[PDB]
Amino acid sequence: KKYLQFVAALTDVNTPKLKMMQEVSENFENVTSSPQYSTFLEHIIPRFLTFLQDGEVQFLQEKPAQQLRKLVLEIIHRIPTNEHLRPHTKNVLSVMFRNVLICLRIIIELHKQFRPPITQEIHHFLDFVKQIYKELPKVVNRYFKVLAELPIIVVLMYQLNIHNVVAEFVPLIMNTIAYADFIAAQIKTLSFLAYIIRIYSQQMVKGMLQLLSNCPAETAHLRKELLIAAKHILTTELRNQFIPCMDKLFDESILIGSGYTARETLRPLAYSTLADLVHHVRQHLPLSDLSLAVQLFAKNIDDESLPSSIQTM
Amino acid sequence: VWVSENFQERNWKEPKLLAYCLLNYCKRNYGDIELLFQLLRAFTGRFLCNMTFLKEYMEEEIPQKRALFFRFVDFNDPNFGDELKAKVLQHILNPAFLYSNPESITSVFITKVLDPEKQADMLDSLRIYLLQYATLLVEHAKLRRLMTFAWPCLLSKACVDPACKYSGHLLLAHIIAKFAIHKKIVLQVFHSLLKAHAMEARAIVRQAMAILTPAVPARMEDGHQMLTHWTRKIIVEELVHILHLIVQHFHHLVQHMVSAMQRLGFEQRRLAVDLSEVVIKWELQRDKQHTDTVVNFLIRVACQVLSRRCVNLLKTASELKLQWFDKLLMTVNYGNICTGLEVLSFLLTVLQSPAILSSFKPLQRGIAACMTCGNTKVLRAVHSLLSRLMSIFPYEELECLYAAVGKVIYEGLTPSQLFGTLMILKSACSNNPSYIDRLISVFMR
Repeated sequence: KKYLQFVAALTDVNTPKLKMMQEVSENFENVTSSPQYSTFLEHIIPRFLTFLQDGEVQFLQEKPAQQLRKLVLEIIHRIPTNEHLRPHTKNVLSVMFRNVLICLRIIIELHKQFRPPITQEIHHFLDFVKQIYKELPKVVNRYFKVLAELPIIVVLMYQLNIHNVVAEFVPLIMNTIAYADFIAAQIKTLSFLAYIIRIYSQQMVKGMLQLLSNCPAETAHLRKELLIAAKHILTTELRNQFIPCMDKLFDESILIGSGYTARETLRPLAYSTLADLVHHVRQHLPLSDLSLAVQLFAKNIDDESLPSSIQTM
Repeated sequence: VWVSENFQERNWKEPKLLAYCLLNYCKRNYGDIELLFQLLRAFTGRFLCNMTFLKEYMEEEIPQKRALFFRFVDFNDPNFGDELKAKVLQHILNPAFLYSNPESITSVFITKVLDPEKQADMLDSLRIYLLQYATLLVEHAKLRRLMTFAWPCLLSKACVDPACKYSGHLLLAHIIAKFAIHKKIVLQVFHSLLKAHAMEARAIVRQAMAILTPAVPARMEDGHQMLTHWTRKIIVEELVHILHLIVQHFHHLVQHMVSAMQRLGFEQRRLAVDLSEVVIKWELQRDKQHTDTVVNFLIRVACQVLSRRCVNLLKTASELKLQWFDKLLMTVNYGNICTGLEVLSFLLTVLQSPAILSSFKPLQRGIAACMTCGNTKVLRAVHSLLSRLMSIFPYEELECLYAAVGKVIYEGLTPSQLFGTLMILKSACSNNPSYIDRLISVFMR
């Protein structure tokens, strides 16, 4: 029932009725699971191998044959891999070399299937992150898209580093603002690269404060992770003194979630981190800063709209 | 002075007092022009002492006059207010209309729907409040027009802010409730509400589901049973309560649902019991599918340490006792405590389950090397497991098997050793009045 309906269309699909015949293999293949890895050893490998040979990456056109690209990523997803992935590791790295969506699905698939096997996997992404980071000067030359979003989750999964440390604090001193989605994605990028604190020069103060003051208030899934990351970086017990000695705490205004959504759900999170920040040093606070700190703390004791857990703290 | 010194705060009793002076001024006869300016700095400014001061008075303000309340209170042509002033006005306006009748309101709505006028000044939650106000005037009391003015946030590329985006869908489901059978928006709202459901959308979808819940399943005449894919999208690529609260109130998808629900469940631990309620309601409303379902669930509860409610469902409802309960072979102390508190649970609830008489050899194999050492340093299970033992066995080699296991336990008495040995003999005597008298002399000593 599912043996003669797929083998007789190898050269037809590879070298273009075909589209409707291919679109029916969406939820009808999982039922026909009679072969348990015994027949599909080398039967499926050449299938997607020839599929990726076609399907050009011409982004300037208005999707001439991108329906086939959507179809091939839909059928590749339903293959669990346990053995013989050395050809796969030699095949999946050719899609991020050059409507950037095919690489997102592939990088997700390899992220989930990596656990059962073990490989060193050091072949390409040793200086690739460097090229991505040095493409930022080209970004500001063009504008003032989906290529610099996920270099880190692979690294985070791989780390279950000196060359990586230098690449971390380089983009934190440039990309200064002199939008719709560019600025939202731009801030989203520095949020990921500053989230890594698993490795452990006071060159990160200016970069982190600029994004906090220019944080887009229209988004709701951006300030939550940013404040959570800010909570993590103050719990190192060693680097909690470098940051509260240069800015002189000029962020005592409504810039930590101003708007409507950010002051309702994660409202206690901003004050809890601020309370933790003061509790860290408690040694280099002058009289003027202490007078301002108690003035801000005297207003949270009266806010009877939120549960009194913060007032006890 | 109230207009002028507003920037002084951002000499301490002035905000307490000047508002209190205007408090009594409007309490004399009515509020016509002074009512709209006494809120100029009341709810805004982040004051240390201006909360729960005017709040009680609005609920007491309502107790012929509220019929025409909108025209002489709401607009008034201020030319000085902004978004914050409009919000403060609608906080006190909602209770006035919520507690409460002429036919002259029709012209009011025509004037009301002419607010934007090609200019979108709003950049805050004022849109949500108007939609909530629009729902209040419709549910508690031109239909084509109000559909057209709620258009721009019913898209997928615009209306970035989730609060105003979900409110547009919220009002769409509230309007179409009785007989508005369409071809596009009748199902567009159904498969767009549970898209990218964040943690702050629960308070929005809670009232956005019950309006059309008893209607969509009754109006599936033009449907194609395309609800399995919509459920699959949120159960594979992505809460889970949105898929079961409809079932809580009240065949072709059970095969996929069971596989999906048993895969997603593996700090999200308070969902397995809720799924048991959904399953037990399916059986009550109605076992080729409950066999492996209950086996996996008993594994899930065994992985927890909801204990009382899951036991209640078990008593009001082969491979289970072969692969998981063989933990005492190696066991460390905390695991025995968890095991001891767990063996007391299910062994007490299987006294009225026809399963021991049908298959008990696998049960003995699992507890083969578990009962020999399951009598020391345990106070909870050991002290009470005897009561369940007298109601199991009452055939030859198996009988001698635990008899050999039994005799190697209480024949080395020579005080937990005395506590365990004495308790077992009481169980042995309670098993049957017959007892040999070839070992009494040891007991006398």
